Amino acid sequence: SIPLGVIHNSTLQVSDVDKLVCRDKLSSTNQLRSVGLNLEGNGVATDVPSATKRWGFRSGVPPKVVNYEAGEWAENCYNLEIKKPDGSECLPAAPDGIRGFPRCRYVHKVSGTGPCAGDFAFHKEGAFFLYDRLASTVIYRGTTFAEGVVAFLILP
Amino acid sequence: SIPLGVIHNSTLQVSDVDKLVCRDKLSSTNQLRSVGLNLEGNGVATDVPSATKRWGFRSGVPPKVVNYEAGEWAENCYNLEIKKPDGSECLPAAPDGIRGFPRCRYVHKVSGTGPCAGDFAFHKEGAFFLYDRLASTVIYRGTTFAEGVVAFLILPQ
Amino acid sequence: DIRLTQSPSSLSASVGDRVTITCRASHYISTYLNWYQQKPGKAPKLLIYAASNLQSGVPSRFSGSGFGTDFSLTISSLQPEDFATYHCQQSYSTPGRYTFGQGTKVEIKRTVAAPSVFIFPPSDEQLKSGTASVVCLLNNFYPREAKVQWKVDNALQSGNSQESVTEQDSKDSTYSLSSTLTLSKADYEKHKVYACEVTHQGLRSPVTKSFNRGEC
Amino acid sequence: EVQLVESGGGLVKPGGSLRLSCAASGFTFSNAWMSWVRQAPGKGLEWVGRIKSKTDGGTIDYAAPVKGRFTISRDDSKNTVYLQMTSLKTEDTAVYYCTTYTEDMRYFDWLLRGGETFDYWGQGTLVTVSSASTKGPSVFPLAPSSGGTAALGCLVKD
Amino acid sequence: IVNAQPKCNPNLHYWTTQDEGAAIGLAWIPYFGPAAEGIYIEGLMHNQDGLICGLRQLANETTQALQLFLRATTELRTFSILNRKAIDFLLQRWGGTCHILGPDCCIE
Amino acid sequence: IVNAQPKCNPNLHYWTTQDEAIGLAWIPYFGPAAEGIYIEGLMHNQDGLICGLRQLANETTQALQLFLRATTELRTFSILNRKAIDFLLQRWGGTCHILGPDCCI
Ligand SMILES: *[C@@H]1O[C@H](CO)[C@@H](O[C@@H]2O[C@H](CO)[C@@H](O[C@@H]3O[C@H](CO[C@H]4O[C@H](CO)[C@@H](O)[C@H](O)[C@@H]4O)[C@@H](O)[C@H](O[C@H]4O[C@H](CO)[C@@H](O)[C@H](O)[C@@H]4O)[C@@H]3O)[C@H](O)[C@H]2NC(C)=O)[C@H](O)[C@H]1NC(C)=O
Ligand SMILES: *[C@@H]1O[C@H](CO)[C@@H](O[C@@H]2O[C@H](CO)[C@@H](O[C@@H]3O[C@H](CO[C@H]4O[C@H](CO)[C@@H](O)[C@H](O)[C@@H]4O)[C@@H](O)[C@H](O[C@H]4O[C@H](CO)[C@@H](O)[C@H](O)[C@@H]4O)[C@@H]3O)[C@H](O)[C@H]2NC(C)=O)[C@H](O)[C@H]1NC(C)=O
Repeated sequence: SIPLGVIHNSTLQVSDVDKLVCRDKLSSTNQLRSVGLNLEGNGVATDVPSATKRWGFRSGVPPKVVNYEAGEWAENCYNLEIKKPDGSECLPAAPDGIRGFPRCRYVHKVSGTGPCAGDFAFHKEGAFFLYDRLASTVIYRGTTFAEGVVAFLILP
Repeated sequence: SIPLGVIHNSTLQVSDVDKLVCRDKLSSTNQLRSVGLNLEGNGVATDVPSATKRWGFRSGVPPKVVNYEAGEWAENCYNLEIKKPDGSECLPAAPDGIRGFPRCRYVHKVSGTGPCAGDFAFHKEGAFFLYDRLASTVIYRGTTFAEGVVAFLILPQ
Repeated sequence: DIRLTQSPSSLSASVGDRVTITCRASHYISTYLNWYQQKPGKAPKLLIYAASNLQSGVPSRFSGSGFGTDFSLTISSLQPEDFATYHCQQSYSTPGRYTFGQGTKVEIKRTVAAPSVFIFPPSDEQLKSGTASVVCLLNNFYPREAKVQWKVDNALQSGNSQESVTEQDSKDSTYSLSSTLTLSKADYEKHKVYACEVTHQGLRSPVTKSFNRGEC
Repeated sequence: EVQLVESGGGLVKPGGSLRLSCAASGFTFSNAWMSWVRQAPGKGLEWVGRIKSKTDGGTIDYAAPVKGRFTISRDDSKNTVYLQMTSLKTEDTAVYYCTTYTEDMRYFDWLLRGGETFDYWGQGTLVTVSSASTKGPSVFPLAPSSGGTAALGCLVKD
Repeated sequence: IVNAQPKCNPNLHYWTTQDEGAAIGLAWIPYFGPAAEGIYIEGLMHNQDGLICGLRQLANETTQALQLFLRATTELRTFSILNRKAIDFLLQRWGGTCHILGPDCCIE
Repeated sequence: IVNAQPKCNPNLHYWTTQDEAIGLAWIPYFGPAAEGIYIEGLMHNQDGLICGLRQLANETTQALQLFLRATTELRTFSILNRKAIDFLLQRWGGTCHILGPDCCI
């Protein structure tokens, strides 16, 4: 089951689905929040060679998208325009309503060529690509993203 | 109203929306399941002429799609590449994220021509076309489907 | 057209064990197998239709499984009445010559039982016809494997005897074996001592039952 | 509730004819498929023949070593099925069983395949074919002339 | 539930996408995960107490109603059916004031 | 929840689209563009919350991924709603016996 964040006064716990705490109070959907956190904040290398070494191409896996309501300001974001040596596009165009990550201090824009041996580009560590209020498993063409992961919280 | 199946003590009844059984327990959305069952399993003729005679073209009715979580392995599935005599396509391309039915022993791939007198191809008996975890009222081009119907169940857990 | 192959051919297990028989098909078949129980001397009784489906009245210990080419029959806990030969039969196409499997005969395992040994000389009414038949009886013994040897005047004889094994009794899982020895009248009246000697696992030493012609 | 009785078995010389009868009671005979299955002494079960009901056309099917020598028929007014055996060969010596394919198992077959599941089995009859005449049994007593428990038998020969 | 179909499949060879637990290694990552053809798990459910056939009948008797629903909505794809059924399940018991010892109140 | 990452950002500079009404700027014609619909805030690491939250996200990822594998939705928005539904079913899904552990009365 997807872990649910339990917030108390200066306390955070995983909600136990087996247990039932009657003192926990959820009086509105406004108390529910989804949050995107940047891999930056965990100390991952942000230089272009390490980041691109964390990504890899794969076919056969349909992309999947999940929304998140709030995110973190990034120091480093990336925006890829990669083609194959034959000039054809390696990455698909951004679907309707997928805009760039809204807060980036530095946008690392990488251009060039590769073999692109796969229909979609995925994260080798299972992290997500965070966009404008949309998190994707895959990289879209020409669209600024941050690397991150999603948490779910009940706010008091 | 939409029916719902109740399995208690290895027994199944339709849930009565008028009645209220306080002993029924739904402690999680994991206990809710949608299931696709194949017309195959009801003894329908699976030869290509009968199956295609069960389908027909119609305009004016927008297609509709509803998901289902679990399905039945089919012996017989179908995949149609039909054009009009003028070469134009009779069936639309599969929408994004609509893949073929995942378990087919035999895929009956039919090619040829017809008048296709209608914008979409529907099931004449009102059944659904089951794709990869999606049931549609219409047939999509080049995409393996099974004929079937959908049930909704609360599993005991 | 369609070949069915069972495994194993013979099986010996104790009361309460998990028994599993495999049925393999040559061509593709989608759950058309059927499991039949045939007790010795009686007609085959339908237990399982299609796959994993129990006929009304069949106890809950029987269960089926599998699809495609391989199929499995499982008894959770054996019971004495389950001693029978079971067959798997396909219903996918019109039945061919090899549609029924060769069969798997299940045998119940119990403690080693010492055989009760008796010997019966030929009757005078039978001696009047010119033929003699001596009987050696070994009843109430498990397992079935036993050694019977006839000795006339301490001379081992072969080729003139025949054995007969009774099926496993329903109440007590015990076998019975009868040895019939057939000789002519003249050769029977030529010797004095007649003995049937038997070796079995339930006896520390092989035992012999003998008699003389016209004894008491 | 359901019972089937076979009759007509006996000794017949190789090349002769013989007629077997199967009586049924306890179900709807006119809607069920009938079948004959024989068991050789050392060859296990062997399917012989199949006859459909009057609803599905009543087509008859035979086995490969059996075609051209046997003929199946049915009477619905008497709930009986007959098997005729002509030009019989020594390999057909077997215990013949009469079986029924009830309407309820038609309903469980969903792929509409012709094969059937044998529902109920009768007592069966014995058919022996050999170049020999009948002979009476010989009964001789076995006298008991051992401790607390004794054994007593009689022997049948020839 | 009375099964009124011409024939019935007594065996249910079901496939689903819910994981069975005990995910091995790092196979949950989409890059190292299986393709779209190998994300399913299978199972065999036999006809017990006449359940399987009945289930099929249920699906049949559902179809009509479901179709009407799909006529009313304008969603190209409708995924919120089970969630709506759960919401109605909760509203059936706790939608109004829950009077003790009442028919529409499920308390102790 | 113990954060076991190599490093942690103790400060959370968060941006969101949650409403704070000022004049008539709510009309889409006079409203801001897609770049100016966000509000910001700074939340410091208090009582070890922030880092822990990050860890949570990590520990969530797998499960979330599995969910995204099971569903065929191209975009999944009904996660919070389903978690709320499970929250209600956990307490009031069955008969609520007075003074019981699974009954909140
Ligand atoms: C949630 O958080 C966890 C915790 O960090 C993440 O797990 C980390 O995943 C990364 C994936 O790249 C790991 O980084 C790699 O580790 C390799 C092996 O070292 C670890 O693993 C072994 C075996 O378990 C341990 O014995 C060992 O002590 C380490 O823990 C390295 O070889 C990798 O490359 C290194 O060498 C190459 C040269 O070949 C350099 O180029 C690299 O820069 C690097 O120096 C790499 O370091 C990391 O170790 C994992 N952390 C662990 C195991 O604690 C999850 O990925 C994260 N999940 C999400 C969704 O965010
Ligand atoms: C849930 O389950 C129920 C019960 O099984 C289904 O009800 C069936 O509904 C269909 C139609 O919706 C019925 O089909 C009708 O059968 C009549 C008789 O079949 C003749 O034709 C076939 C094919 O040639 C022959 O093999 C057969 O021997 C008969 O001769 C037809 O007369 C009906 O008319 C159709 O054909 C004519 C001529 O082409 C057309 O002009 C008509 O418009 C029409 O299409 C029709 O075929 C079927 O009989 C019903 N079952 C039962 C048991 O009565 C539900 O459909 C099912 N629900 C779902 C969603 O699957």
